[PDB]
Amino acid sequence: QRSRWDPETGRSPSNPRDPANQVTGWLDGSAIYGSSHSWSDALRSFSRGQLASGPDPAFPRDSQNPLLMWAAPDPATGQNGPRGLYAFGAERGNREP
Amino acid sequence: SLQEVHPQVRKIGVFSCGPPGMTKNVEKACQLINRQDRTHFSHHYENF
Amino acid sequence: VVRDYFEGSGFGFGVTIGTLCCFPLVSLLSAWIVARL
Amino acid sequence: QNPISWEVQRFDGWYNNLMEHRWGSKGS
Amino acid sequence: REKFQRSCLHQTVQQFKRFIENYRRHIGCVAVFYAIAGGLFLERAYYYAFAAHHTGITDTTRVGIILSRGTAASISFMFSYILLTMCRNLITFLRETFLNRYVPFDAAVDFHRLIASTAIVLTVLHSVGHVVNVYLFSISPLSVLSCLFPGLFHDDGSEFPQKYYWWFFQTVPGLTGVVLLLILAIMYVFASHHFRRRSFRGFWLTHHLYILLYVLLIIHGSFALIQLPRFHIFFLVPAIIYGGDKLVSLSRKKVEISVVKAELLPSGVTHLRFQRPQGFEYKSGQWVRIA
Amino acid sequence: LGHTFPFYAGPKPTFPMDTTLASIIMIFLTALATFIVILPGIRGKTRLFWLLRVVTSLFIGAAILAVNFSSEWSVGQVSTNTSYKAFSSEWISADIGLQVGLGGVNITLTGTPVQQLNETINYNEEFTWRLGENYAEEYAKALEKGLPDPVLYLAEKFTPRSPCGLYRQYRLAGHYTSAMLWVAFLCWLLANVMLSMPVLVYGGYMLLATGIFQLLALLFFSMATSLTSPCPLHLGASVLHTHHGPAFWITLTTGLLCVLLGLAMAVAHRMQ
Amino acid sequence: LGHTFPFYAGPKPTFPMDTTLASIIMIFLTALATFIVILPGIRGKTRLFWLLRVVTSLFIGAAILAVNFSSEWSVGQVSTNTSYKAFSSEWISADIGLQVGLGGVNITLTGTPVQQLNETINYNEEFTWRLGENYAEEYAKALEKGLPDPVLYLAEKFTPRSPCGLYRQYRLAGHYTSAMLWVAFLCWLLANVMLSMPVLVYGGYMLLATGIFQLLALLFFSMATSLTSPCPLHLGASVLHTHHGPAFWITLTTGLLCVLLGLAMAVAHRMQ
Ligand SMILES: *[C@@H]1O[C@H](CO)[C@@H](O[C@@H]2O[C@H](CO)[C@@H](O[C@@H]3O[C@H](CO[C@H]4O[C@H](CO[C@H]5O[C@H](CO)[C@@H](O)[C@H](O)[C@@H]5O[C@H]5O[C@H](CO)[C@@H](O)[C@H](O)[C@@H]5O)[C@@H](O)[C@H](O[C@H]5O[C@H](CO)[C@@H](O)[C@H](O)[C@@H]5O)[C@@H]4O)[C@@H](O)[C@H](O[C@H]4O[C@H](CO)[C@@H](O)[C@H](O)[C@@H]4O[C@H]4O[C@H](CO)[C@@H](O)[C@H](O)[C@@H]4O[C@H]4O[C@H](CO)[C@@H](O)[C@H](O)[C@@H]4O)[C@@H]3O)[C@H](O)[C@H]2NC(C)=O)[C@H](O)[C@H]1NC(C)=O
Ligand SMILES: *[C@@H]1O[C@H](CO)[C@@H](O[C@@H]2O[C@H](CO)[C@@H](O[C@@H]3O[C@H](CO[C@H]4O[C@H](CO[C@H]5O[C@H](CO)[C@@H](O)[C@H](O)[C@@H]5O[C@H]5O[C@H](CO)[C@@H](O)[C@H](O)[C@@H]5O)[C@@H](O)[C@H](O[C@H]5O[C@H](CO)[C@@H](O)[C@H](O)[C@@H]5O)[C@@H]4O)[C@@H](O)[C@H](O[C@H]4O[C@H](CO)[C@@H](O)[C@H](O)[C@@H]4O[C@H]4O[C@H](CO)[C@@H](O)[C@H](O)[C@@H]4O[C@H]4O[C@H](CO)[C@@H](O)[C@H](O)[C@@H]4O)[C@@H]3O)[C@H](O)[C@H]2NC(C)=O)[C@H](O)[C@H]1NC(C)=O
Ligand code: HEM
Ligand code: HEM
Ligand SMILES: *[C@@H]1O[C@H](CO)[C@@H](O)[C@H](O)[C@H]1NC(C)=O
Ligand SMILES: *[C@@H]1O[C@H](CO)[C@@H](O)[C@H](O)[C@H]1NC(C)=O
Ligand SMILES: *[C@@H]1O[C@H](CO)[C@@H](O)[C@H](O)[C@H]1NC(C)=O
Ligand SMILES: *[C@@H]1O[C@H](CO)[C@@H](O)[C@H](O)[C@H]1NC(C)=O
Ligand code: NA
Repeated sequence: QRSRWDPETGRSPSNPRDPANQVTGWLDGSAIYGSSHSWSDALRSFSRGQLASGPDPAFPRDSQNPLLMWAAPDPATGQNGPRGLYAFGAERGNREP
Repeated sequence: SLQEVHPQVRKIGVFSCGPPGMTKNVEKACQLINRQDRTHFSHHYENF
Repeated sequence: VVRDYFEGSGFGFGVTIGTLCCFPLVSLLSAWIVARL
Repeated sequence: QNPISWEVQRFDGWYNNLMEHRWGSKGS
Repeated sequence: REKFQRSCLHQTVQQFKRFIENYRRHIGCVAVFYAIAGGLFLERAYYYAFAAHHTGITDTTRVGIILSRGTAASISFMFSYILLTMCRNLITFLRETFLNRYVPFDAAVDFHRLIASTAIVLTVLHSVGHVVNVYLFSISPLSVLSCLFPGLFHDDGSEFPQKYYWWFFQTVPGLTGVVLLLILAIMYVFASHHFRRRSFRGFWLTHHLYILLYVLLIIHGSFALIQLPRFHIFFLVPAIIYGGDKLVSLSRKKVEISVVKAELLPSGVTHLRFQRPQGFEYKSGQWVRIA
Repeated sequence: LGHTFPFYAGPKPTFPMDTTLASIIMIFLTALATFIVILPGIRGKTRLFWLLRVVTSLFIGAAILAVNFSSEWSVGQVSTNTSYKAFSSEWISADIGLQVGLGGVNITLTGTPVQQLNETINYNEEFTWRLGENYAEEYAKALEKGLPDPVLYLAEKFTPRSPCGLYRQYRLAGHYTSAMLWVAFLCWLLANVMLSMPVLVYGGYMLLATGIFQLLALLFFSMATSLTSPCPLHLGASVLHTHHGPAFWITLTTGLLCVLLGLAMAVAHRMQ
Repeated sequence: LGHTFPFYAGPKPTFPMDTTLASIIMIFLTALATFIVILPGIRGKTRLFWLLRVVTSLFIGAAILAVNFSSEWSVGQVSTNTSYKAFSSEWISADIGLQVGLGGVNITLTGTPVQQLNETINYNEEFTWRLGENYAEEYAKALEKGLPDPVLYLAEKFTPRSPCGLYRQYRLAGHYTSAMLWVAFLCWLLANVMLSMPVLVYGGYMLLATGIFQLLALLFFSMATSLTSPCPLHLGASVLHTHHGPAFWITLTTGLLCVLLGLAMAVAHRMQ
């Protein structure tokens, strides 16, 4: 399937289609804190300036809302759902362990 | 007195064509008499 | 030199405004003439 | 005195370049 | 029987209560009509006093543009809807319905004059406002005019604006407004009560100029100098209703009859007894039209 | 007068309130003034009752319209110190307010004082999610415009793609609440029309329906905005909490008044 | 059927003509078909005359609408070799056509052959100067879109700021010609309505007015487009010359037909 592209492009020869970057092009730690402010708020516990963690302080919160983490089904076992997917700044941070 | 003079009538028609205040007075008198349930007065705003 | 845009137009502008205000007066004059005739 | 003495970097990459506010931003 | 009163308080309040109790319908109809007119005027005035800063129109003309535009909206509404007061067949149809409980259709012709009596006043203000505008446009530089009217002026450094007579006689709004003012002067002066007593044929000869007036009103705002022309929007439905009513009035066959007897009854009354047309059937209390 | 530019050098006025609410108030006050002028023409004892009926009906209609168009359903307001603009490390002390309505949200940023950093901080921005309007496009235009940071933060909190699902629930709630408020307005119009007609019981039933539809819109807004996962709005060192604004309470009071009047009308008709 | 993407892999169709003209043709052909079906219900000898009257009236109305909405008033077309796009030195052999209407201009770029440089060159772009529409904004959006060079050249030739004053004169001409064509359409409607009525002379006068307004719109377009300073449109090694297109000639023929029929009606009424 073709990827997202800039809506202002790809209709006439002088301005061909250009792909759109879905994360911030800066090397700004967006894979850690997210590419939007709401994402960063979702990743924070708002206590002592720490990223939100689950019952184990060494792991971030498990993903609950479908808007948060990419949840491609497990190719091996077929396991799906956000039941075991951690929440990172990068949407595809759980692609592999 | 119209109720009294015609005792066997039951429905009396009254039609007012005039200035709105006088016709309103006629309608108010009709309603006041109709508050008594002996006979019925039916009033019309006629505007020939 | 100060450039004045409206220079030389005050008299004509006043005449135009006066004619616009005299339109009812001209109509009254003509209507009185036709009423007499 | 405010401990945050600098301009906090935005998460979406906007307003990083002075005149090109969309540079490096999400969706660009 | 009776009772006199004290002139200062009781008689005056009695007269005022009588006036309200009689003409309550007139009060309501005049109030709603002038409320619609004032609402349109206030909409345009608000737009040009609070919501038109991006155009800079009020940096040069503030009182003039507000007056002209608000009075233009009110004038469009009034000149469009004055035709509804002359829908004789529609008035006749609604003359007996329950709407007569609220709308005094009998006073329609009177309302006609009232509408005109208001319109010309606002019209004058309209013209007056534009006069002010013109003078300011005659002293604003070419750059300001180019910003105000991009499709009419181009800032090429000439720095000298157009003259007043260019606005008044070399622009479609100017020419149409001058000719409309002349038409209004003729129509209002001739149609006045004094000169309608003076003559009858001149009254209609000048009062039929409303078709030319409406043509020139369609042309007047057509150029879209300040805003897009909205006069046709106001004028559409009342024109359709008036045209239908006039066509229906033409459709009825006006019989021609002769008078049998004429009496000069006291208190200035005329008793006219005339010949009945052959198939003339009517019920009691019905009324006719005569010429 | 000329020879100087501009011909008018005064600051341009700003309308002191919402134009829609102002127009509703002006129209209904004009109707009230007309009927007050008409009041002496009313016949007799049925003037105070007539006045109460007219004023109550006008108030019901004005409440329906204003509440349907007021962006004051879910309100919140917090005083904080926050970063103001880009390319500037200076912070502003300000009241940030969120006013979520049926068709969108108004974000207010009022400086304390208004004059801070040599700037006037009295922002009142609207972002609309009405049908046919693109919220994401409006937020992108706000980003291009350069709105202050708290405004942009609270605006992106309501974007369709934001991790906290405020946009979906609030759009659904506002859409159907507005639909049922329009139904209530139609029922109020019919209630007036059929109170003009001799069948008063049907008009009382229509007034009861107006009240029922107001209550239904209120309940739907509550239920649809309650299903939201908790979105923590954190500005500076504070958290903003939203609550049912005065539009919600005016809806409740007006609907209760309408249902009470309808029940009273029906019971009085049954008893008389 | 599923299991494959997309479910429909065929190329998507493109409408083969103008949608406005197509809609006008469909509506008037539907009316014609309805009246043809109704034709056997017509009484007697007055069928061929009835058919002529109905078909002529429908043709007049369709001509008014199509001409008012056709961008075919001032037409021109030249075959050249021109630069095609940016970041490409290759040239295309193509027919470039200009079609100036009342509300805007259609610029056509048709390749010869259509398939050149591995691309389909069949551009038909519209730039509108109607009231309320910003021509400069449309040209800027065309520049951002990346339209081929001849299209952009002929589009900027009609910008308000272009040195050759095509935009001003053509906008004025189109605006007032469209206004008078709408007046002619209204007069045609009234002509039908009053030919239904027993007073045929008034309907003939209205038909005459329709013809007069068509002629007035034609003359105004001619006069206002003649006052242009000569704008030399040079593409490649050629110059494009505009001339009165078939919309102009259809206006002339329809107006002459209407004025002739109105004069015939009036003279026949006078003679009978
Ligand atoms: C829910 O939300 C709804 C949305 O807000 C709300 O509806 C709104 O209601 C309000 C009324 O209550 C209305 O909106 C207001 O309208 C005012 C008037 O609008 C006209 O004027 C503006 C001003 O334009 C001038 O200035 C700009 C630059 O700012 C120039 O680009 C212009 O050319 C023009 O400049 C001339 O005039 C100046 C006057 O001094 C001169 O100085 C200058 O030299 C020039 O001569 C125009 O922009 C408007 O046009 C725009 O809109 C129309 C129609 O939509 C478009 O066609 C057009 O293209 C434009 O887009 C219009 O002509 C506005 O002034 C007012 O704007 C202020 O508030 C909004 C909202 O917060 C801000 O976004 C905006 O930036 C303004 O905020 C700044 O200014 C105020 C005071 O002026 C400050 O208090 C504020 O903090 C902020 O200051 C910051 O910026 C300043 C510079 O801009 C700077 O000086 C400061 O230091 C600081 O940095 C507002 O929009 C309207 O009815 C509704 N709005 C709509 C529909 O959009 C509704 O009520 C809400 N509901 C509830 C229940 O509350
Ligand atoms: C006066 O002028 C008036 C204005 O033209 C005229 O009115 C117009 O009439 C015509 C009918 O006669 C109508 O306009 C046409 O409509 C067609 C259909 O429109 C729909 O489809 C298009 C196509 O979109 C697909 O492709 C684009 C990329 O091009 C993608 O971005 C889309 O997502 C979509 O992609 C999917 O589909 C593809 C199909 O194969 C797949 O391949 C792909 O993988 C995807 O699955 C949509 O864009 C349209 O949406 C747009 O408009 C709506 C509503 O306005 C907006 O809401 C929306 O946001 C969009 O803006 C719509 O859905 C169009 O196809 C057609 O467009 C062609 O012509 C115009 C005009 O010349 C060009 O600008 C345009 O670029 C297209 O030209 C290219 O393609 C044709 C053949 O396809 C070539 O012949 C041509 O040379 C050119 O090729 C060049 O580009 C190609 C890539 O684009 C490339 O492959 C080539 O090699 C070459 O480089 C046209 O717009 C409509 O009724 C009127 N138009 C209006 C109102 O705008 C009027 O009749 C005139 N009067 C007279 C008297 O003549
Ligand atoms: C621009 C202003 C006016 C317009 C457009 C206008 C319009 C009309 C129209 C359409 C008619 C009906 C003509 C017909 O049916 O053949 C009419 C008739 C009439 N107008 Fe006016 N009018 C205007 C101003 C006035 C004024 C100022 C007066 C008096 C001071 C007036 C008094 C009358 C009268 C008495 C009639 C005849 C009523 C009747 O015969 O039923 N009008 N006017
Ligand atoms: C010297 C006299 C007048 C001048 C200079 C003048 C000027 C103007 C101008 C510049 C406009 C804006 C139109 C546009 O932007 O295209 C306008 C609109 C308008 N004027 Fe006048 N005017 C004059 C007299 C009149 C008269 C006599 C009437 C009515 C009888 C009138 C009624 C209107 C109306 C109704 C509009 C709005 C039309 C529309 O919105 O379509 N004006 N005028
Ligand atoms: C904002 O800052 C001022 C001074 O730094 C302080 O007095 C005030 O309490 C602060 N407010 C908040 C909400 O932190
Ligand atoms: C800015 O604000 C300060 C204090 O409020 C004031 O003294 C100064 O005049 C203002 N303007 C500038 C340009 O600093
Ligand atoms: C375009 O180029 C071809 C081949 O180069 C040539 O045959 C043709 O005459 C040219 N047409 C024009 C108009 O120059
Ligand atoms: C381009 O056109 C040439 C000749 O028309 C053709 O041979 C070729 O297959 C086309 N496509 C590409 C990608 O070159
Ligand atoms: Na990044």
